[PDB]
Amino acid sequence: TIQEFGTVKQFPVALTMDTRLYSCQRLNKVLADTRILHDLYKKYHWLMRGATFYQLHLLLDKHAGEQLELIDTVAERVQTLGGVAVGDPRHVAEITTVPRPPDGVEEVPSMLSRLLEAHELILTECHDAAARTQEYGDDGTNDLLVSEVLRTNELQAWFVAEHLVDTPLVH
Amino acid sequence: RTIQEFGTVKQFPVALTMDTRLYSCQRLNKVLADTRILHDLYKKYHWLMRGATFYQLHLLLDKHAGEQLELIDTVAERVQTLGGVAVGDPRHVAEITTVPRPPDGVEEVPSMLSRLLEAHELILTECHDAAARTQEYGDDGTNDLLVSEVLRTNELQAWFVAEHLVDTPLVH
Amino acid sequence: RTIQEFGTVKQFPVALTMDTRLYSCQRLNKVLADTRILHDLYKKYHWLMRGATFYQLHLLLDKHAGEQLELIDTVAERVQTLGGVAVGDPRHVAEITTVPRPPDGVEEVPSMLSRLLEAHELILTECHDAAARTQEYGDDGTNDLLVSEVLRTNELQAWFVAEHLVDTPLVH
Amino acid sequence: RTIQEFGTVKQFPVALTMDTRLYSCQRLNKVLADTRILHDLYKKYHWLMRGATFYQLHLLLDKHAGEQLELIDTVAERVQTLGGVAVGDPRHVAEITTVPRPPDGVEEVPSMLSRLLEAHELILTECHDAAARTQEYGDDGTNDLLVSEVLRTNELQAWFVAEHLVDTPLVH
Amino acid sequence: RTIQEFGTVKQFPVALTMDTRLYSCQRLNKVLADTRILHDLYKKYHWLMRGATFYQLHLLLDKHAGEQLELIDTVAERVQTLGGVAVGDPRHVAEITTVPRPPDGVEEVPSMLSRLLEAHELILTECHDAAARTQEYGDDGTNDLLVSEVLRTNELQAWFVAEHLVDTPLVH
Amino acid sequence: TIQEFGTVKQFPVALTMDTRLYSCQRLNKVLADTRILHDLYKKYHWLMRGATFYQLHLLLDKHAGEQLELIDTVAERVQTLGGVAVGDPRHVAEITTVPRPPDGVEEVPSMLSRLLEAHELILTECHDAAARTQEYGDDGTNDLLVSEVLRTNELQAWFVAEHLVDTPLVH
Amino acid sequence: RTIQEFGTVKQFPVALTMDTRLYSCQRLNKVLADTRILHDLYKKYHWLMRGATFYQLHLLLDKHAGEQLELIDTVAERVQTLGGVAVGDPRHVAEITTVPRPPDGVEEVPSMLSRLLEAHELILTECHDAAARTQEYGDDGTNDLLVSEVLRTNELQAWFVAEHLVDTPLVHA
Amino acid sequence: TIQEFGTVKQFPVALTMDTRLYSCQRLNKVLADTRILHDLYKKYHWLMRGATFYQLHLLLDKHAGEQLELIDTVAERVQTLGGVAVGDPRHVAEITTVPRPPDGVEEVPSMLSRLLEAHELILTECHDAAARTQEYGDDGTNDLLVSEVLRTNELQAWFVAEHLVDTPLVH
Amino acid sequence: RTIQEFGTVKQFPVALTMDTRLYSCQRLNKVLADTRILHDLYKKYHWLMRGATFYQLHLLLDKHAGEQLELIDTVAERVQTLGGVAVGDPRHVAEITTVPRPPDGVEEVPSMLSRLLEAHELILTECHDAAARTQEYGDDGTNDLLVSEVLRTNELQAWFVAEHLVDTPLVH
Amino acid sequence: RTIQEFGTVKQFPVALTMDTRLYSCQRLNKVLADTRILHDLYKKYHWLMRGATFYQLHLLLDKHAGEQLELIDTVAERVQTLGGVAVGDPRHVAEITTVPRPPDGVEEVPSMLSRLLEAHELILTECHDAAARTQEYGDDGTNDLLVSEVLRTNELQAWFVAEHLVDTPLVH
Amino acid sequence: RTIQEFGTVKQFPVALTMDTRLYSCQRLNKVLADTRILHDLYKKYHWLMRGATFYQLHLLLDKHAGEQLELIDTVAERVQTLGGVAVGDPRHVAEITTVPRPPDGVEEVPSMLSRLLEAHELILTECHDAAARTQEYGDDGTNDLLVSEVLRTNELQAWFVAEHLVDTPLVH
Ligand SMILES: [Fe+3]
Ligand SMILES: [Fe+3]
Ligand SMILES: [Fe+3]
Ligand SMILES: [Fe+3]
Ligand SMILES: [Fe+3]
Ligand SMILES: [Fe+3]
Ligand SMILES: [Fe+3]
Ligand SMILES: [Fe+3]
Ligand SMILES: [Fe+3]
Ligand SMILES: [Fe+3]
Ligand SMILES: [Fe+3]
Ligand code: NA
Ligand code: NA
Ligand code: NA
Repeated sequence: TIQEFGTVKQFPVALTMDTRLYSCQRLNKVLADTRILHDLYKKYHWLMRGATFYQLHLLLDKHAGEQLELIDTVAERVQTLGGVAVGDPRHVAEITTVPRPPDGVEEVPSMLSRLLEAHELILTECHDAAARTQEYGDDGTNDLLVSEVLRTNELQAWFVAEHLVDTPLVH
Repeated sequence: RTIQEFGTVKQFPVALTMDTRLYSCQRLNKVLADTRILHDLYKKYHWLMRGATFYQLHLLLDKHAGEQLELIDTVAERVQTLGGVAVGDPRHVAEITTVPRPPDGVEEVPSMLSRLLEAHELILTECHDAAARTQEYGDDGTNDLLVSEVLRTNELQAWFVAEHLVDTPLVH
Repeated sequence: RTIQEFGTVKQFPVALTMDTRLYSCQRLNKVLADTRILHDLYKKYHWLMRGATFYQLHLLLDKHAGEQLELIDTVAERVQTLGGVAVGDPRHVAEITTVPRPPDGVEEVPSMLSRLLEAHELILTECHDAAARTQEYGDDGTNDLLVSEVLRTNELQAWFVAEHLVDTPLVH
Repeated sequence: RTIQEFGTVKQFPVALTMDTRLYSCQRLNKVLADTRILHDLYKKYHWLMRGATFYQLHLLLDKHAGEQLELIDTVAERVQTLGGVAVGDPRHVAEITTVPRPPDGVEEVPSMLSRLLEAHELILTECHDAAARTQEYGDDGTNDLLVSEVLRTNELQAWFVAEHLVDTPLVH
Repeated sequence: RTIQEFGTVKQFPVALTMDTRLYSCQRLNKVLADTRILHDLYKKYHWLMRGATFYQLHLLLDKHAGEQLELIDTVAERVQTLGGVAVGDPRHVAEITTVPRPPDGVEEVPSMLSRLLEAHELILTECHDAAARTQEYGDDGTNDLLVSEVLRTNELQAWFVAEHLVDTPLVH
Repeated sequence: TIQEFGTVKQFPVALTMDTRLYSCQRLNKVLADTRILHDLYKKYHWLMRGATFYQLHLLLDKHAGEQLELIDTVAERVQTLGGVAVGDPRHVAEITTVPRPPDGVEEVPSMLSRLLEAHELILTECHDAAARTQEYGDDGTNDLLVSEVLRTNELQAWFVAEHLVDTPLVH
Repeated sequence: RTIQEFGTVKQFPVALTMDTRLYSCQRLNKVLADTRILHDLYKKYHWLMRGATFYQLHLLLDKHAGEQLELIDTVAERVQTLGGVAVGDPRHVAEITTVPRPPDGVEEVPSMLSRLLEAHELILTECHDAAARTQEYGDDGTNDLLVSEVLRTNELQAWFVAEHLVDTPLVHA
Repeated sequence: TIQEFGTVKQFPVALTMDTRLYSCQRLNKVLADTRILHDLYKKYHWLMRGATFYQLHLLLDKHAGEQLELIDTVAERVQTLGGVAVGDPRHVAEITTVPRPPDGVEEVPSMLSRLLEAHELILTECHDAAARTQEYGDDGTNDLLVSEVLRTNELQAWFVAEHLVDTPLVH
Repeated sequence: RTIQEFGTVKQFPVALTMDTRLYSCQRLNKVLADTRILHDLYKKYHWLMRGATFYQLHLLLDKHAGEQLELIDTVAERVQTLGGVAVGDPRHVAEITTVPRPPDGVEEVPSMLSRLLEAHELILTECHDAAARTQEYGDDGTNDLLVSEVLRTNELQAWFVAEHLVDTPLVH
Repeated sequence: RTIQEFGTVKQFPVALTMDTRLYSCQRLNKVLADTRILHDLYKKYHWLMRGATFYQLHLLLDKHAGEQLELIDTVAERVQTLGGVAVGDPRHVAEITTVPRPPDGVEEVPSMLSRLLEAHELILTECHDAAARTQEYGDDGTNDLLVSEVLRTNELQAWFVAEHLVDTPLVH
Repeated sequence: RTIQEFGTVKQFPVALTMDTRLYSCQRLNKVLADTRILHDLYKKYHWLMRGATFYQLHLLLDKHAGEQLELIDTVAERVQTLGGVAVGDPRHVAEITTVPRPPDGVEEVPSMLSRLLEAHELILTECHDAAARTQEYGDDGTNDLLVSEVLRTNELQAWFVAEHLVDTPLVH
């Protein structure tokens, strides 16, 4: 094994080893939680049912695609810093704090609430990680976490949360 | 210095009399003002939407807004083509339109949809009248714009909006 | 004057016996006829849809209609490729199909969805049988068209439609 | 349960009287039924074509079929926009259309083309009449659809098809 | 051995009487000849342009030329659709057109622009009159082409060109 | 009315009610001013005339298209925070401090100046809103204000201001 | 130095026995050799075409050539995927194909079309047989390639070509 | 008139006035003949008839569009040399040597034959003009005449001439 | 029945003499035969490639194959344009080409690349000589084809291929 | 005649003080000069590349060059937006930059890669410092450009380049 | 360790003698150095532009810069194809080019335009000569690149630029 998980290599990218180590630790937690959220979106894209099936099917897929891009961008930021991005999902399972859903099919409003819980969890960790990596001098990491991870999750949580509003649709 | 007053037409090489062009411009500016309000109502509701059909209605309302924005630009360009002055700032629009102001906050979903239908019907009524009158004065191009673009677009959109107001079972 | 009768195959350079080609043509024309009715059921419901999920189902039904139209053309061209005659006018379709005629007017939404699912199931049942028999007679290409295109498309479409019938809460 | 009968219009906020809407719907349904047969004649001949100009006619007939299919959807949506019920299943189309049924099998090429032309001319005649009558009732949008889309598309298609029947030398 | 003389129409299955078709062809051919000259004026000035606004005007005049070339094809195809003969070689165009010949060399910029506007106005004047008369003879399609495409295009183009001739300060 | 203007609802976006409410207040001001600026650009696209007509007609339309996207993004941000985006232009008129132009056609250089004045008013409010929202913990709103609203208006203002420079064009 | 001889398979991690892979590669290479000649016949006639229907046939023959070229690549890659060696230089193709060589010069139009139909029929006969035998050996993927691509494409193409040989009136008597 | 037809202005494109005047004279002749040929292709695209109508209608339009591009490139080369491109078609008529067709509809094979006579007239001129312009040092004009004008017209002549071959199509 | 023998040119209106066209056809057919071999060598190696740079070389060799395939078509069409007969079946190519036949199986990677370079160099030597001779005989267009397309493409490809054979350190 | 000297800012309507805009323009011109050298190094190595990974590295270096070219334009425009004067001719760049000049000829592959990494590191170091100081002066837009575009693009590019320098077994 | 010195050519399989290749590389590197400066002049003026025609000239200058950037890459690749070393760092460009350095700051608009015309003429002059001589030494491909790409592009761009310097009335 030529590089252990949790170490960084000597990289000429104008950031100290301690800053790069710290950023990789923070990014990998966001990454593990985003991996789970992408798979929750795909799970609900497949398992959806009900009179709004096609609308929610399509919405959940649009969110999964955007989460997939977040995953790749965050992982490549870990590599760019000289670290090792979390790889196999059995490792993601050890790092993440997004809870495991039931193996079978939940009620539709439970599926939506679970996605929102995951969004809020990531959003909270993201605000803190963005603040701390900035304090370490890692401007590029802070910009990634805010402009991409935080803004994408906030807009997604909006689209999902408005579907849970119980309000009449016809007079 | 104002180089041209609102409510006037200039000498223009477009083979229609001054009186004809002034009249078409007055009729087009009314349709233009009401359409400006209707574009903004569709965006208002695109943003404020909520409920179990949010993504469907968010998307549909945006499709209709984009179509209204295109109508704005082509009716405004028609006014300019006729040598007139298209309505500009929305504070001026406010003085010309008869589409009522909605509440500042968030209405119930069916009220938003009913308000869009009222605005459609208002514009359709004006369009039929304006198309007949402009035709009579010989402005064939304005009549064509009003019928083929403004009227037909607003009819089709009112259909799409009206169907979502139907209360009917979705499951057995 | 008729240059080729319906229900015949011509001498054709495609390495299948006349017997095999005649039989594949007959089974394809049944599938083509039921598919023609299904396409038209999807367009009928695309137009006649109403209710709180209008735009959603309007779009979904058009998506399925477009996919059925492509199946129609691929199946028809397969009939021709085997030297047969594909079913043409819809009055001939009517005499071949076993998909029942819906009411002339507007059904309840969930009855429209149930009617589609019944037409899917009838086509799927025929496909399984037609694919097995044409395979036994050696028409590998026909079996591949019927399994990979007709059967798979209808199975997936039936899934999309049947999920909309599930009566399940959407909000807490 | 039928929730709307064929041949009725519902109350609808499109600024046209019930009279006008009902009459436009009847006229549009007849054009729609004839167009449905014409679309299927183009596809039939797309598949059944043969002879030294096969690829060129296979392609031309498909281009025309695609244009007819869009006219069908536009015309049907216009019926729905007027609060009417668009003709759905082709067994209903068969009861409304006056375009005759061709042979089940394969006709001579010039006869297929002639049958297309007779169908176009029937639709063109219907169109000029419906256009003039719907205009008299104030349905400006229906008139514009019939003229700018249905009439002009069928006139241009008839020209392309008719030129193929000219018996004229191709080489010196 | 010419197979059809210019100025005639052949018997043609487009539901319009020979008298109606012949008249529409005569009017369309006049619009065609003028538009041919106008396209070539736009190209000449695209190439011969110069001055501080060269690139802007070079692009605008090409944009207009491209739109006129499409009008040429549509109008010519309409003549053929009606069974007539569209004007061909530019030496025949030169006998029909009333658009004046420009100098062979290079005019001042404002003169090129005024010449364009004069051509536009001549076409628009012809268009209004032909649209009214073809409509009287019942040629609904030809009226729609002349108004929705020929007239409205030239109206807008003349607006874009005319605004460049306004002498007004650009800077404080 | 199911939610009053000037309020925020309970919403799962991991930000306190006070921070969200303040963000929505600042964004609605930016949004009203931007709504006027979009309409100024469209007004001048149509009313333009003179020797540079096509050039300016195209430029003002490019800028209007960009402002229209900013409107939609800022309004969706208000909604994302559980707030209510300014809707009808008669409400916009009560919030904006961008002045009303004449109803008619002004001189070309006067149109250009009026656009610049509007840009400058927006930029001024943007620098202030970006600093204050960041101090309250609303990272995403700060990023939207800086990366999108401020940078777009700075760039547009440059393009418009260069057309005002009285300098020779030929020898 | 040869690093792998033609007509062998290497040890390859694709869950198919050496005997199964070797047999599929022999059948695929014959189809590939015949399809190489058929591609080149369609390009030959795309160039040499003439007559009142020149542009129609010129286009149609190119559409078919492009489809045959994509079949060649897909079949060759299948041979490589099985650890085999795809037939390379056309002088080797010459030794494997059974599609007859045409005249060097320009034939009559209906003879060109007939020669294409004869080549399709040859390939279709080989495909049904190779599909059945590769399926019996357990090479599901090879069977699917031969049926869904090779067979179906050649069937459809033969239809389009064969219809142009129908002698039938085009205008009324 | 600020510049007479048949003159070249002083222009910073590294070729003598004499060379430029001669190239422009040769290009304007190619251009006038090309204008007539563009219009012949459009004429026949519209007047076409018979069992191969759609085929020939499409081919003639494909060739017309290629001729239209050659017109624009050739005219722009005239301008680039500081000359004046032939403008109105009434002027083309005075320069061209392509004969006028009947006003009405000719037989299909005479249409094609007339196109070929027009191609051949242009090809013959191009070979001569390419050689003469090269000898005077106008390398750019020679490349335009050879690579664009000559090669397009040769390929078009091939596609047109093959349609005149009287040969069986069926056995 | 052969209607035109290989190695002849028919009368053809391309403004080049019969002896000129015959010589250009002969030269173009030798280029064409050699290019047909080179295309098939690129494809052979695209498939047979292996080693640590497999993907990069698989992609490069396919890019060059696709460019050679367009050269073939353009060169063959040029022979036809001149009234000649382009080499067709690969068994005829085999009789004309001087590019040697590779081993039937898999060579070492650097021998593959060297064999491509030897084929390029053969085609380039022929091309310079053919471009000079066809030019002297007045066939300007054939010279331009040989230089601008055949020569330049082969020279660029040979550079890309040759750089991969440079033995040089890649890491410190 | 210079109408604005290099190293000055003009009075400009972008809500930042003259001192703030002058300082940003200084820092941005240094980043700009170094980035100009870096783009040209990527293009130099795109062309000079050789060896067994030629095509891979040729493509990667072009991808990075294109990204650097876009940063050049965005940074140069930011200087202009601030009312400054962006560095123009490469002879002025050479007076400002601190990226050292490479050999005129061809270096070993890993020395090319090392030189790029040293250039990235230089730029990255300048950028962190410029981003901090411009933010302190209130130039939020310049800080955002330096961090989100210049810094993040150089950091990602350095990673891709660095990985190619790792000596590790590739085969079994 | 320099693995090839600048100003040399390596043994390379491209059918041209070492002396021929060396000379073409010399002439191409001079064109390349000059073009590198001209690219940078166009980008400098794209950024520094100002005045009433700012947008039009900003777009025109960028169009021309993108065309020069492609020429740089094609010419440099031709040097490498011939086994030479293309000029890399702009500090080496500075030692080869004869296009003078412009002022560091902002010139008047007509001065920018005149300076571009000067650089185009210098390049055109060099190009005519180099095309003649490399053709004399048998380098057909290099002559073709110089004439069809470098000369023709510079002549066209000089035309576009030069027309903006014509002092001529824009309005009556
Ligand atoms: Fe990636
Ligand atoms: Fe506009
Ligand atoms: Fe088809
Ligand atoms: Fe539809
Ligand atoms: Fe056309
Ligand atoms: Fe939106
Ligand atoms: Fe491949
Ligand atoms: Fe042009
Ligand atoms: Fe071809
Ligand atoms: Fe730029
Ligand atoms: Fe390159
Ligand atoms: Na569809
Ligand atoms: Na219309
Ligand atoms: Na950003």
